[PDB]
Amino acid sequence: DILLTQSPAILSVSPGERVSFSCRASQSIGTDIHWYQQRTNGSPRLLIKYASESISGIPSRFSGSGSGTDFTLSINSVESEDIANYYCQQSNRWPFTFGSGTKLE
Amino acid sequence: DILLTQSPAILSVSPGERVSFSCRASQSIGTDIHWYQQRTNGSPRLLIKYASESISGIPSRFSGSGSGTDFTLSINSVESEDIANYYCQQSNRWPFTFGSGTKLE
Amino acid sequence: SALHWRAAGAATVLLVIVLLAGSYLAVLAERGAPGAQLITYPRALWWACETATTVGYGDLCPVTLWGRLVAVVVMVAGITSFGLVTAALATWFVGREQERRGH
Amino acid sequence: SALHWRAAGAATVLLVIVLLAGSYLAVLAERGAPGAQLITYPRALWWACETATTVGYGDLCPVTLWGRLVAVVVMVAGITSFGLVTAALATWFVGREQERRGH
Amino acid sequence: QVQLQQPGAELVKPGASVKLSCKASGYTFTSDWIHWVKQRPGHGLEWIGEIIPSYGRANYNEKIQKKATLTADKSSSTAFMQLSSLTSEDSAVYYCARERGDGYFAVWGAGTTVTVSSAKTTPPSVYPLAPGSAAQTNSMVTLGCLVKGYFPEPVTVTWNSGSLSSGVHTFPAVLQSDLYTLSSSVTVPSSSWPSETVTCNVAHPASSTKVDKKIVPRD
Ligand SMILES: CCCCCCCCCO
Ligand SMILES: CCCCCCCCCO
Ligand SMILES: [K+]
Ligand SMILES: [K+]
Repeated sequence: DILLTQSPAILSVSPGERVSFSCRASQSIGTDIHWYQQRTNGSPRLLIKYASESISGIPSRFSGSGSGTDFTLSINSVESEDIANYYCQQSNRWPFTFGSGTKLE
Repeated sequence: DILLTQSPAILSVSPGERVSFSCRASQSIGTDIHWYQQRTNGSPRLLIKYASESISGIPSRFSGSGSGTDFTLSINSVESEDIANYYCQQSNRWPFTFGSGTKLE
Repeated sequence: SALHWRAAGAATVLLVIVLLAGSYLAVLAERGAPGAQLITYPRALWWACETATTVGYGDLCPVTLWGRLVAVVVMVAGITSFGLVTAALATWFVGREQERRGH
Repeated sequence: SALHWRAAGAATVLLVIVLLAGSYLAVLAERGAPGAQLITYPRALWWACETATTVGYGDLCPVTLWGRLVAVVVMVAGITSFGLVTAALATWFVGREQERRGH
Repeated sequence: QVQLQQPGAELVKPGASVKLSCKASGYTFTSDWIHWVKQRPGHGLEWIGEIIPSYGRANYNEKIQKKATLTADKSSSTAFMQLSSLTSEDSAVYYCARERGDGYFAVWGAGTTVTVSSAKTTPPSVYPLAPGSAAQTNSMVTLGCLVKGYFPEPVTVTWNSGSLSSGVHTFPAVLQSDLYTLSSSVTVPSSSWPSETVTCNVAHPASSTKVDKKIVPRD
């Protein structure tokens, strides 16, 4: 099973600053990674599919990059509504797995 | 994205001595590495293409070697005009990436 | 519309069906097996194309019995189709070479 | 200059065009996709040759939709060309076997 | 001939935009790719994006903030990079390079020094530097020029319009109250001045004002 490591677990950043989340796979998965967002007592929401492809509805503030084993979710100038839990999920090999998660404050 | 690490960042050597620069890729890229030179307030100049292939115009003092993840740019008997910044660049996977650079003194 | 052009045309249509159905059956068979990479439809369709055309880069490969069983069907249906066309092209050329003579 | 030798000759020329144009279209489609190795013309030309001949070592493989779409065209154009030659070789042999008889 | 040509400098205030140009000459094939490389002062090279003029398709670096737009013009053989909404972090030297589609960058451009500030463009004040009255001279004599009160960078200082290169130093500029300041020195043999004319040529592409200054001994 493919292991996804998200470090650090908690990411603290000043308002209006660019913040980058990290997701590392135990083996090369190409670009088959997907980013989700989960606020307090809410359901996960798809932010970025396939590493860099954007989703309609999601603000242009969010962006993604990376290939192989290292991937990055970036937020250009973070604001208050971006405070949530960010998970990454791979779809390269069965079964699908999730990351440990990263708390943004 | 392929990461290229050039260590050390600063390389100090006596005149007329053989000096070797290092460039390490995060994954195997065959021989798809390229070396450049940049003096003070100047534009980058191609020294070696494809790891070992030499360039017309470039002195025979310069040479290249390596395959896979480890590559080396060597200067047989370095002189004063070789004082510059040396960068390496891969063309194996998109996008093209550069090394951190190495200062020769 | 002779037989050889009818069979070759029907083979092309049938090949398309096998490619589509093969993509569906591959994902359905490969999921549940740890380490399988043939678990999404779009790339399974791409895998089917490089399988029917024999190729077979190696970027995608079935690891289950039914997944490999589906692959074999795709291979045969691919080879036969591309082979049925060649036989049709020969009959066309042979029949016209008689017209350049006395038949 | 019969039909079968004309089509086979035209297929060879067309195959060369597909190989060259395929190399150009592959690089153009593969660039922009992270992790793609088919991003330079010389090796893309080499990739086209092992694609049209079906094979497909696996050293180079498209990862984009249009890159894989181009590949499919190269495969078909390759199989058809090498298949159109065989059909031409058959018509040649058949027409000469009649000459070793009473036709 | 100079294959890739770029403007000397471009001064932009935060929030605005700028469109750099890269006029190409020499062999122009259909497989040519024009790349753009960003280099911040003291830092290394950074791949911004690429574009093929033949088809018009352009790719960009995705790891960084995308604020670049690559367009081409086959009629004049010039590539254009559109930067929008720039800050102080976007102030750097932007190189353009030509790739034959084989991976490496054969030739580079002179680079365009883009400066991001709210200050005003100011021409440089050039002053001679002749030795004093009681300054003894050996087998070599050292002269110089003084370039200050200009903005923004860079400035190109040449002695005798290129014919003098040996024994020439051009110190980096210092910044004091929105005005750059540097100096350049030349070291010619003692038995060659002021018999043979020694003049410095200072060019300031940001204001397009190139001026000369002959170094005469103190009267
Ligand atoms: C030749 C194809 C056989 C059909 C396999 C269907 C998928 C089986 C699910 O376990
Ligand atoms: C079958 C080949 C289709 C042509 C693809 C051109 C490249 C597309 C650029 O995104
Ligand atoms: K193969
Ligand atoms: K293979």
